[PDB]
Amino acid sequence: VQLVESGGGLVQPGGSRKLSCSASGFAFSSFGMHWVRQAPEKGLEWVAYISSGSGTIYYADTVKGRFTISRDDPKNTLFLQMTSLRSEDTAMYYCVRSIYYYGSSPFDFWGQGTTLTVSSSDIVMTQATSSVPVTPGESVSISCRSSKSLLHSNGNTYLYWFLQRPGQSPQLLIYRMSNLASGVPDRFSGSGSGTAFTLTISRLEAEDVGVYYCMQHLEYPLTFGAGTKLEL
Amino acid sequence: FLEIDKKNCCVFRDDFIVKVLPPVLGLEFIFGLLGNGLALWIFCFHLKSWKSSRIFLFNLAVADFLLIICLPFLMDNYVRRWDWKFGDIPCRLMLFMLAMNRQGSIIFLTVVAVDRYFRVVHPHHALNKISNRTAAIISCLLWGITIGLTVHLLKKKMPIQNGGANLCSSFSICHTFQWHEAMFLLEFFLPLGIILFCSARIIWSLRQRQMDRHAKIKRAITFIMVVAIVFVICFLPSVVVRIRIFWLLHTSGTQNCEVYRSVDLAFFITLSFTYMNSMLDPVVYYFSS
Amino acid sequence: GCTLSAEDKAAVERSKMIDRNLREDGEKAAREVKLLLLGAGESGKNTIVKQMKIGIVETHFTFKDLHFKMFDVGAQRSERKKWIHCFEGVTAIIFCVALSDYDLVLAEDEEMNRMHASMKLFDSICNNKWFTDTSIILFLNKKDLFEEKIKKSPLTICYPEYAGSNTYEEAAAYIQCQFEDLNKRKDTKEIYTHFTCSTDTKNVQFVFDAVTDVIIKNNLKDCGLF
Amino acid sequence: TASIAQARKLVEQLKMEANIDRIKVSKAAADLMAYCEAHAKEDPLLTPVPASENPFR
Amino acid sequence: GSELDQLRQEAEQLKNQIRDARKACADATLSQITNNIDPVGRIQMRTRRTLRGHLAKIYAMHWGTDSRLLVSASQDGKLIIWDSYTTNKVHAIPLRSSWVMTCAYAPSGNYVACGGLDNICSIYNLKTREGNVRVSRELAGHTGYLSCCRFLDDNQIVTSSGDTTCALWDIETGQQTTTFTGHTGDVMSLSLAPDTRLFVSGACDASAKLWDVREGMCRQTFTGHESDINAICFFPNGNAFATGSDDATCRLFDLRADQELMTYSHDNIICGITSVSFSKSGRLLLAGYDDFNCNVWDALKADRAGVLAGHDNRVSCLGVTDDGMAVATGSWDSFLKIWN
Ligand SMILES: CC(C)CCC[C@@H](C)[C@H]1CC[C@H]2[C@@H]3CC=C4C[C@@H](O)CC[C@]4(C)[C@H]3CC[C@]12C
Ligand SMILES: COC(=O)/C=C/C(=O)O
Repeated sequence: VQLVESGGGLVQPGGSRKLSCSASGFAFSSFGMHWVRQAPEKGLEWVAYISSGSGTIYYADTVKGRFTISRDDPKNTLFLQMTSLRSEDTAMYYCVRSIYYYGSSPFDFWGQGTTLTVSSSDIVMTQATSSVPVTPGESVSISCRSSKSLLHSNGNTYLYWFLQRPGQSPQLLIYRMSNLASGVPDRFSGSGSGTAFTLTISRLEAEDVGVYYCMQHLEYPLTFGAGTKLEL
Repeated sequence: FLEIDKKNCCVFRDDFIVKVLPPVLGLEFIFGLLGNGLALWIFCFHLKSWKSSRIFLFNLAVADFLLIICLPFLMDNYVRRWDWKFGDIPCRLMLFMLAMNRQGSIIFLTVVAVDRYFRVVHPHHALNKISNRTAAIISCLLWGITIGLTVHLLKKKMPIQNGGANLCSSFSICHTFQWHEAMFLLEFFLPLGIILFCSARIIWSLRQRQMDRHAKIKRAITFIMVVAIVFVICFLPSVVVRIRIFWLLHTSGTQNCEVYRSVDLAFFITLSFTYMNSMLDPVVYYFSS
Repeated sequence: GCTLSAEDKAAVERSKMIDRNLREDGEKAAREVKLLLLGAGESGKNTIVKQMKIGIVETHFTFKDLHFKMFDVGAQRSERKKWIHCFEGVTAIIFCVALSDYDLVLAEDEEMNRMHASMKLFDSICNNKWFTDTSIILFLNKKDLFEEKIKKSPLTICYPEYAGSNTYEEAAAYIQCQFEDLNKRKDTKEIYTHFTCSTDTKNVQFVFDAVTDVIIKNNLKDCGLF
Repeated sequence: TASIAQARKLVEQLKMEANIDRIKVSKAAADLMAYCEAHAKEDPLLTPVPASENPFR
Repeated sequence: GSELDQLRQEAEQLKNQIRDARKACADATLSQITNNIDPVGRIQMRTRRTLRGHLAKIYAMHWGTDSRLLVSASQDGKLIIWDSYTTNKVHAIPLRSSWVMTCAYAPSGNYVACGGLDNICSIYNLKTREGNVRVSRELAGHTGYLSCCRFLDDNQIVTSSGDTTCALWDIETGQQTTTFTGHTGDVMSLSLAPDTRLFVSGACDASAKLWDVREGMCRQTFTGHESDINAICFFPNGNAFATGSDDATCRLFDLRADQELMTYSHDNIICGITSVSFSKSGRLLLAGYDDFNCNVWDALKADRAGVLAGHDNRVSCLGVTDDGMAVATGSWDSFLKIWN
């Protein structure tokens, strides 16, 4: 399984350009696909979503009317077309797998990233702490808070915790509230209620150092909590 | 007799309609109502399997059931000798159910007889296995295209002063041209061609296969013939009389309409011949199976 | 409805695509003709396949823009009534019998021969309750060996009550009438017959004609005109 | 001379089957009653459950 | 000859001794004992969901262990995984051979098993990294069609075939570890004990046998039916089972006392049972007849207490969830139904 995208570079303020990802390894034709951006020295925010079967397309209010998302399903290659490039559009772009059915785990595999530089309401999630110094062997707790309830009527609460190590693309850690992702150590745990949530690391090693994010999935747009770093 | 509706054309009230015609319409109402009622009843509750050709008969049953209910109003109209005491509002409905359920009976008397042709002399075709859903879309488009041809009878102030009387009748001997007159013909010659071609090609290619030896497949060949013969016994007499009307119009002017004293008298029974189709419908389509 | 969240409105879409693929794949399985092949062991079944070739065994071929699919159940030898209702909607049953083998007796039992065992099997499969309106094509195999075998041994060994001159055509007619007699419906069933042989090349046309007949009568039945 | 092997297998099976402990049927009936009564309040199909509780409503 | 005659005679003597020792331990039927408690009220069940999408006759279904997901198999050639609460479809699995008779669904949720009339049992993996369902293993080695299959754990499966043989398999190696033999005709059904150390099987010689998974030996034999055995199941206690014949009759057999407990039949029923099942408290016996509808028996008094009449063809499969919420039925009209 792998996703390799390209298309980045340096372009003038007045211009248009394209990005394409190649998806080798899995059944690309039954996987909804997201594009997600991360600013230089800032947290990461959702950009666009295209369904399986090209049926439904969702955009971001800041980007609607300028970006077009499309697939090439026989050849396993997905495109994003940008028609106006403001000077605040410089970022690094990631392409994200996601599959929805009962018992699924969206946002499993997270592409590799492509830089792009440019020449020169919504559920609010907040993370109070910005840095937590720590030593190996002791537990850590991280907090996320929302502006309204994420616990739906059906019984699920749509909260996601995931990690980013330096010089590496993020990866799912916890889905729903307490479900642990695929192939992660059982040291991580998470819980909460209503509008407050906490992630706990019981043990600690030298590979947990990095930034942590909390995200919601009740309604589009999807919003990301700010970055919280954990230092050694 | 020479009156002026929007043109110059005569109209007659002969002292013979009352004696013979209301009995005919009453006999048609009393028999056909219970027949189509039993048919629609047995479709709607007590039948469990429905495929792409058992709903083309449902449409035909509704399309003459909606026509039988409209008969008593004309019965009174005839027995009171062209005096419409029901105002304008129903007089544009009961000259529209009659001119919409006659054509919408022919359309579903001609779809079935192309279905059979594609069943018997072109088997394992694509069209013989269409879902009932497409058979529904086509039913809805047929019901739409029959309506789109006769809506111009509604947008009219129909009850006409005949000096002292009020007549509610869409047919009149007028020398001008109009669309309605053609729709009474174009519903005969073209469906007749379709029915004859289909019901001859089925018949010839069901004995060339030497399949015309079984017992249950020599009765069906007679059934197909029964459907075609009635079409030219019921719908035909009323067409040749209007042909006579066209010819007399061509030969001499309408002004001396004393010539037409007998032709319209004939026409108003030759047209009551038509409704027999609905009464004799469920005898060759539903229970005779 | 509005009771649904953003992750219950994607399961619904996924289910709808599953549905359209299922419905689209059920169309390709309604325009094929499915035949059930039956026989008495060493009775030409493999040869018939050879003229027609492209546990359960499958054959799958094409003829005149029609697509046939043929099921062979020789190697089951289980109890028959526990899986014979699976082949309930087959278009036809192809029964291969060998008339060049009337004299020889059963390997298991020297008493009973080929013909009476095959007749019993045909009787069992013809009057079954699942096949009361399914047609039977009947292939009489190996008409060469019958020609050279009928001259020596009179058939009174197999048919004591028959009065004949021991020639080809009258014996063949007697055999086919004796087989067609076992039919007990005669109304919702027909039993076609064709004398086959090695090196025929004409054993696909007969099946095509018989299945066109069966399909025509099925169509007439469906619209009620029958 | 090989079917006697099958007969020996069958008679050995009959040997081993006929050496077990059997109890009275009344004790079995009492066991069935006790198990079926103690667990009476945990089967939604025998004592119908109100609408807000069951998930298929 | 002489040895054969002596062996047959001694076997007949042992059979008579077994019958006598079974006769000696009976004093009062379960009916006389249960003549005290009041009957359950008439059970009014009504349909809640209806799951449609199969294009041919439905032959098997199996409830998942979380009581929300089920799987079904039909002659169309597809295997479908449903979602009872919302009616949606999760997976639709194509098959290489469309003559299926058995499906089973793992007690952990990772695998499904299928098979029939091909002599081969297939193991499919549901949780893969590539996003699709792929065939994991293909167990071959039987000689007749496959009548039933049940998962013992995630890597051990027990099957029964139409050649008078059951077999226990390791899935990773692919080879039988034990073979269970001793019936006379085709083996039609099997059920596993709640502890999964015993299982019973029922065949077309009108007998049922209690096996042993560890030692691979037959431990008890129960007889008394007059025709085939199409369905069987354990009591939730694990100390009795109920047999479903083909002469329109059900029976309750006792393990520890090895004797017939009661008979479930009525004078208006002349067609055979195709499936049996129990209720979570072991009071209701659901039986699916092939006069197109199901029947609900009060298991302690043998009295009908309801009818699940909603199908228009034969009922082929039937099953109750693990928490006793709903019952599902399949039928030859290609419809599943769920009852509270
Ligand atoms: C769905 C299968 C049975 C195919 C049906 C096609 C045939 C039977 C239908 C399709 C549309 C129909 C036509 C639609 C409109 C008209 C014009 C009208 O003034 C005379 C009848 C006539 C000419 C109809 C004849 C029957 C017709 C040609
Ligand atoms: C007076 O009779 C009519 O005018 C009705 C005509 C008809 O539609 O058949």
